[PDB]
Amino acid sequence: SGFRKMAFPSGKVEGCMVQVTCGTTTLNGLWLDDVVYCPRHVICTSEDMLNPNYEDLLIRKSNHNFLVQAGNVQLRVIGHSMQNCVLKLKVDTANPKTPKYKFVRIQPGQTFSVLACYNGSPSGVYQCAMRPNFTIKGSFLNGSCGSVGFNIDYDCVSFCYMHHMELPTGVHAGTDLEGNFYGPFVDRQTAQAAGTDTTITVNVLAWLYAAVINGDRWFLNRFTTTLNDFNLVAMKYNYEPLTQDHVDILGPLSAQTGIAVLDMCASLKELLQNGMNGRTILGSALLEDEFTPFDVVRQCSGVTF
Amino acid sequence: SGFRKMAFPSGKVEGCMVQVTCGTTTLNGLWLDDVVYCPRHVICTSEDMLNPNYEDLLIRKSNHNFLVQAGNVQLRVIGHSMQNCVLKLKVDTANPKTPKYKFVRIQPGQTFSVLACYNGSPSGVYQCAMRPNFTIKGSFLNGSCGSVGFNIDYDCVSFCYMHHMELPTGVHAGTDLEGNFYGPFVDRQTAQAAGTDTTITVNVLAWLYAAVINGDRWFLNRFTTTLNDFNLVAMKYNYEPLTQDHVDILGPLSAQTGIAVLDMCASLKELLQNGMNGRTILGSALLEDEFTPFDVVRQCSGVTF
Ligand SMILES: O=C(N[C@@H](C(=O)Nc1cncc2ccccc12)c1cccc(Cl)c1)[C@@H]1CC[C@H](C(=O)N2CCCC2)O1
Ligand SMILES: [Cl-]
Repeated sequence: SGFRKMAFPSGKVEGCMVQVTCGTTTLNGLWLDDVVYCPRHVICTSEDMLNPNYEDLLIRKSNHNFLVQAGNVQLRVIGHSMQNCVLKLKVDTANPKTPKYKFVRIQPGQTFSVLACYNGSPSGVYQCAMRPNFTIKGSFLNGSCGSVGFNIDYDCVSFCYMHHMELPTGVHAGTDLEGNFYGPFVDRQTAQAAGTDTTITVNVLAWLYAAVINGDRWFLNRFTTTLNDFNLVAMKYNYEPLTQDHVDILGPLSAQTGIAVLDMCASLKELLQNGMNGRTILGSALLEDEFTPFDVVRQCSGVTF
Repeated sequence: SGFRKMAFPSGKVEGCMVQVTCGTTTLNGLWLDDVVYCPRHVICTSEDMLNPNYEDLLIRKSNHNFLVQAGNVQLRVIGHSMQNCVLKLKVDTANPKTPKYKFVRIQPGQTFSVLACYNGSPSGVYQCAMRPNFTIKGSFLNGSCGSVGFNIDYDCVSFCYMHHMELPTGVHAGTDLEGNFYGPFVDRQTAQAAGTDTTITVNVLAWLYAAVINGDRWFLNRFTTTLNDFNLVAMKYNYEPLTQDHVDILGPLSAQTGIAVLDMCASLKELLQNGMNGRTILGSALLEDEFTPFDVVRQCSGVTF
């Protein structure tokens, strides 16, 4: 019993964090095999930030300009290349702590663990979700650039995010491990803003099924809804449309609890209309959207209370 | 910017988790140097858990009855002893991954990271607080017994909790690493209940200072209060008394934000008497009490490990 926002154990990722210094800029790198991956903006000047020409800045750099530190050991850079917004530094030593890994690009609504680092030193781990507007609501300060997002399903680490910047609203933007940004963002200090954010409907439904599994049913009602009527209502509360894919994905939780997806959609419609009335669901007074259907099945029991 | 429930990096603790099997019972052990620590109830079956005389049950066991597995390697048990509610299994191999560590007993209100494990395999890390009623609101399933709670100070791991059981309300009970329970609990199947819980006042105040630091000031007012008048109000809402020690501990956050501790108490008083009025603080519609004043300073400063 119980339901917590749970992050993956960070040990396999801690053994990969290094510090990357270029001139006066220091940030974090991810050392996998003989390559260190970091944001390419590590080569920028405090002037260059508005309209940097990264190809022009990189051609002027030599291997010995990049200082890479793994703990108290200096790694030797023997090559460098740029792939989209990520810099790849070839080093002379393969990381002996390299876990089994994959690089995965995630879709909005997906969750992951963030190992927040400063100066190549891990300081904390938290769980978060890729928002529908492609931003993440993280907890990052100056020097956190290069910190990574990951999932550890079985013994393989799937790297899905690398932190690049903070937007004026306090939210964060970054890339996958191939250097492609999530969202319409660029690694430039030009006026950029996060689009209007919405609630991840499929995740709120999964969380309502987690509450039922943990023995709470106060919010259920005798009603059902069509998918179209549910979406007409959901849109008015800034909720993402629920697709037939989402309904299919909620199938296992629906079979376990005995509550049809469209009957759970009717409870959600009623919750959005009535509020909570001084009550909580899984210790929360708001509808939680940062637990996917997969997270609920992984964390919750296979037997409903 | 951002404020997340953040756990310590779990790597130093993951290298200590082992699986302990005794008869038909499997649970988690903590391997430090040549000793494996685990709940003593591992020596109890479904009949032995009703009225357990642990010395009588232990005297009947031999070293080869305890199966200890570290990854895919079987450790050899060469001795066994009991200290309070924890079993200490002497093994033939010192753990080469043993970090610098201390065993510490924490007080209610203090926070720690939990590395939840099943079959000696870490599955998740979350942050939580020792409630004033000595329970923890964790997330645990069958097989989680022996999972540990910890904090990190520089490079030293301070082990403060070992999971033993779940109470009928879904909350959890356990011991320090010397086998002394937190709270009036015993390790056996019998009628046990968590006492009435209270809110950790010093932690709510720290979280209000974290909200101010992150740009959330709607709840501030021009008013102040005496500690005596605040404690009368707090007692009416099931809030723990605020002592002069708590006021002294909030000193740094008070100096940084420019809001006196008793000035912040007048805000908390108005929030208790009038509510949030449809508004949120740090993305929450409830007053959050699982961040200590130290956690706030650490997360809003970037301390690394
Ligand atoms: O804000 C800065 N850097 C980036 C950034 O956004 N970093 C941060 C990330 N997360 C949380 C943060 C919280 C508070 C302050 C910063 C945070 C940034 C800005 C613009 C574009 C990009 Cl791609 C990256 C400052 C100012 C320029 C300096 C910097 O990155 N330099 C590169 C080389 C010459 C100096 O550091
Ligand atoms: Cl995905």
